[PDB]
Amino acid sequence: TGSLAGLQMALKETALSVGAQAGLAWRAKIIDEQLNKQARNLDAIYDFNSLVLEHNILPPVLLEGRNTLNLADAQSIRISDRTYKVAKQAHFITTPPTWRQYLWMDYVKPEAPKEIWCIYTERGWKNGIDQANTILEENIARIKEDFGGMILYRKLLAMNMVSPPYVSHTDLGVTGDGSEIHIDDRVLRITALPELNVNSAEWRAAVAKDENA
Amino acid sequence: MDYVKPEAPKEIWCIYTERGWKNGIDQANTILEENIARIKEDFGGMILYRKLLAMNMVSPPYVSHTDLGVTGDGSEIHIDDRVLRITALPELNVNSAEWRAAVAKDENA
Amino acid sequence: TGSLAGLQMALKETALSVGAQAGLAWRA
Amino acid sequence: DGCCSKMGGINYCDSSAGRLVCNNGFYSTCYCTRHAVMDLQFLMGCCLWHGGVYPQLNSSGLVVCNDGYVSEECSLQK
Amino acid sequence: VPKLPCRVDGACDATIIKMMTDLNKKGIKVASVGQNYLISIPASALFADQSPRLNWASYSLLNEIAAFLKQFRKIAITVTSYSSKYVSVKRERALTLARSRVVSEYLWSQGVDSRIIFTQGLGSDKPITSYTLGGDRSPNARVEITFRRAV
Amino acid sequence: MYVRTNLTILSPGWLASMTSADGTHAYEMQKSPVLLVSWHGKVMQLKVEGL
Amino acid sequence: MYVRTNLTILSPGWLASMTSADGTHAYEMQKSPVLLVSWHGKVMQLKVEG
Amino acid sequence: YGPNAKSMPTEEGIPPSANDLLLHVLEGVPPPGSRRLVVSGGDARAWLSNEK
Amino acid sequence: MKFKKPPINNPSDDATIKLAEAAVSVSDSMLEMAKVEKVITPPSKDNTLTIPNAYNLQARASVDWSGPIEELTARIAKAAHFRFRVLGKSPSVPVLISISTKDESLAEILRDIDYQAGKKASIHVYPNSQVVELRYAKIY
Amino acid sequence: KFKKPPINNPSDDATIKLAEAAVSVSDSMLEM
Amino acid sequence: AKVEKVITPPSKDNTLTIPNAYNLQARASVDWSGPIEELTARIAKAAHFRFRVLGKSPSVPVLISISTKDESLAEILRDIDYQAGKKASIHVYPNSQVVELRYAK
Repeated sequence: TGSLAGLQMALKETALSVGAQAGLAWRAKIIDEQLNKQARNLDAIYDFNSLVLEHNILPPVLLEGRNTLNLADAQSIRISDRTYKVAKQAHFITTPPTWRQYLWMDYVKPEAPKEIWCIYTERGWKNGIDQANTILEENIARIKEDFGGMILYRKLLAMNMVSPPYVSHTDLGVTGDGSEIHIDDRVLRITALPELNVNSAEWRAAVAKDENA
Repeated sequence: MDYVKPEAPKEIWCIYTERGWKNGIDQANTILEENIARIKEDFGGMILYRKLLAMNMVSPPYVSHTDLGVTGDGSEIHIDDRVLRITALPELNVNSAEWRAAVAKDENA
Repeated sequence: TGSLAGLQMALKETALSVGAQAGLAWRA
Repeated sequence: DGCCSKMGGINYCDSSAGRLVCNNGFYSTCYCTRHAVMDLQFLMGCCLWHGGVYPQLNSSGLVVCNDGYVSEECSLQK
Repeated sequence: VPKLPCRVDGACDATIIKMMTDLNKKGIKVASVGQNYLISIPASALFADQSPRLNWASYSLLNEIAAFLKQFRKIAITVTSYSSKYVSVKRERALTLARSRVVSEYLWSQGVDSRIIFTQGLGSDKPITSYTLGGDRSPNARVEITFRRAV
Repeated sequence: MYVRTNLTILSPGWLASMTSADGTHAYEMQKSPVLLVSWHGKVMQLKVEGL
Repeated sequence: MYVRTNLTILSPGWLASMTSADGTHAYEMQKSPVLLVSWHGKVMQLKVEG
Repeated sequence: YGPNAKSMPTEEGIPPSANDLLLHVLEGVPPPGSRRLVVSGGDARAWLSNEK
Repeated sequence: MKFKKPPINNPSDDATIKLAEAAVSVSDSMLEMAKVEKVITPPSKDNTLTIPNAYNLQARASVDWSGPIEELTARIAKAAHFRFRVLGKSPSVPVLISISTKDESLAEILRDIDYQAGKKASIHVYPNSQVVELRYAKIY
Repeated sequence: KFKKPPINNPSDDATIKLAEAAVSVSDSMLEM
Repeated sequence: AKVEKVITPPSKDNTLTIPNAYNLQARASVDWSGPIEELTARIAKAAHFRFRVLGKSPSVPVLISISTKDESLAEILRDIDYQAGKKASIHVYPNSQVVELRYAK
């Protein structure tokens, strides 16, 4: 222990266990209050309603990576310039998504409970606060994933690298028997899902000028 | 070198604790000397390779790369695939008739 | 319970059971 | 203790930089998150620059790292 | 917490305020706009009459400035020297370059933890005052040390 | 769940819907303990107990 | 092209490859009018018509 | 080849590309099933999925 | 000679720090692609042709609305003293809008509603008959 | 005598940046 | 490093120089990773030039990657020429307002 001349606990864990829960619940309440204060700005920012396609179809989610290298083992490497992947596929919706299913944190008030008790209860309090902040940061990453994938889809459709979804509708007339009728039956079905095209000869570039003076 | 602080603990106790102290110091110096030998091995082997490549006694590694275009299906694309693979490893050559010598002059006055 | 400085029955059901019936009959 | 001394006291923790802000407009010298640029040069533990300690419990005192190297240095002597 | 560092080492806010106040009363101008910092030194407190030779007593002032510069964390420092008009353009361009070279060398010899130090001498091209009656006593013969605090 | 109201259901997403002649809506949807509605241009929440 | 040989092909880069038990190789690759090979320590070139 | 040959020939082909989990890692979403690690001293996040 | 630097605001919360950091990246992704889409297909027509202005379309309003289209358009027409008209069948999935402005004219409000309606509905104004007309798309 | 401030004012250096980002996103929506 | 490094003289460097016409100094903003012909045609169309191609397109196309925020078209053309390598070349005629993409035989 140091130099040559220098040579010549249950309440511990119970303190951490009551501090972590109280810190987590308190920080969760404060996070929810900050979310509810700013409710109109988040609706203006994460505007899912104005990204929806023709027949109320949610756009697919696309992901991009750049300047890629893999060292497969010794003796072999593989490199690429860009890669694009379809993470999620398009589908019909009845309602658009909202930010509340991503960002809202869950609160239940915990009502289920001295020399060194105070410092370790305080340390547990700090641990619970830090854990809540980490959870919120992962939620933020998830909502950013969904919005960024849809936004990237719009750009690649404009630059002619994906195909739009193709939809067919069939018109039946007045159908039914004498016990039940439906007046105007129409069945709608999307028959071609969006997909990337590998023919590179039709791809369209976009050059944006600036002009002044 | 790796450190973990040991916190896990009188007529003739002092002299033998002191002798154990000397033994531990000597052992640490020996360990460091073997590490020095190992790093010198790696650097000297690579440096010797450069000299023999210059003096034409080893062959360089030969590498091939293949260019794929835009590959993938409609669910995933990679824009510019290239695969690199070294096909000939370096090796000594036993034909002594192509070996090249190096004579270094000095000139003054 | 709350802040860090903050932390530092049979008659029950018998009462509900006689109240519910009387309220229901009177309102009926 | 005293971070913003001869300033107005602590305003808040800027987590974007990992630093405290004093009540005048100066950045403090104190850190307030662990993802701040601290200049770490000295680290403890053994089997660094290998995989770490392979977590089996041994009858003898040898300590083996995750890539097969054996730490004779953290190993207990006889 | 006991083994992580709790602050950047050797640095204190009271020490920063104390030394900045002492330097401003002594006569060296210390200014801060945003996160950029400027230290401006009159040439009479450092050099002889237009020679690149320091007096022996001005090394205490350079030591004081180095002790100030060790309080921050930074990437680049720029030292620029300016003088007054004496003979031609070339003589004072050479003079200011020599002055900046010597000052930045002593600062680099002391332990300022910067990655780059740039030095230049601009001669008598950029005056900060229209009163040009002094020689080296003029307020517009100076050396300026500028940097940006990083994070 | 089968929900009868004349508000407009926004968030949890429903499976089928019908409307009457005077403007009452009926929804069939999956279970959830909260509903998000628009009243007169204002978004609020309805709370469902008893699940 | 599908190439059957027991030389070692180095430069132009292949698509699928096999080796036999006695050391003969078979390769599938993209088209090129030249091949660079090295037989037992010596580098040479082959020229392909057709 | 009969039941004794002397052995079988050996196959190799195209090396596989980069693992597509890194797209989710780029976005900041942890890979599913992983667990968190604690990183000190700089701005980084880390996860452990398959002893990688 | 106390030293001070000018912006000294109220203290900040780190959740708001993280949301702001996400929002900046969302905003410049949006800006870049809107530039791309503007370059690729240039617009040629404007809805001033379909919604011209008039006297007593110059009363002003400030609005904060998050519902279906018909009620807001009816309120705007009633404030402008115009008759209100609906053409077509309303769809089963409702057409939702979200407007948050301050001090613009009723013609500008109607033009923003018409732009946000998109491919689902349209707004027309006939000033000689004093009629505001909303027509739904022939889809589904 | 008295001139009160707006009740929901972005009086915070993070809230301000959040509100400008919210402005620019909706302007971009209108351009689209 | 001094012995091993090989250089070329600035006289015989085969890279297209800046063609200093007036129309080619406008700033632009490009993100592209794909075939060379369509991007060069778009650059030419933006400069109010004509665009012509001399040669034969190969089976595997020539792929470039340009990602810039503010830059004039002449140097963008210079980067296209540098990245094309030995397989293609770009020539600019500023009297008859034309650019030309030439393939390698």
